[PDB]
Amino acid sequence: FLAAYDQSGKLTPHLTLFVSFLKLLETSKKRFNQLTKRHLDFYYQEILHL
Amino acid sequence: INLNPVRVDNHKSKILASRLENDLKAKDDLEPAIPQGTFADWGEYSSIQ
Repeated sequence: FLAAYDQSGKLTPHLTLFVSFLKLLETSKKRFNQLTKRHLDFYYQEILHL
Repeated sequence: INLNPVRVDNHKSKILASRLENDLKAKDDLEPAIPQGTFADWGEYSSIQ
């Protein structure tokens, strides 16, 4: 479905908003998943002082 | 020249006693600091409505 309507111009408006919203959220996923690295770095550099 | 035993003993005592003072001071500073934060319900959410 998602492939078929990508850039077709053919979705009903209530789905058009819902899907556009879900696409905007991809930038939040990118930021959120960097927490594991920040956590590790903090422990080795600020807690253990290495 | 002639030396007096009491004067020598006093100098020797002072020189060595000052070493004890440092060994004692060394007993308190045994650890590094760790940064401390706060706490505030980071998940609080208000409706977009």
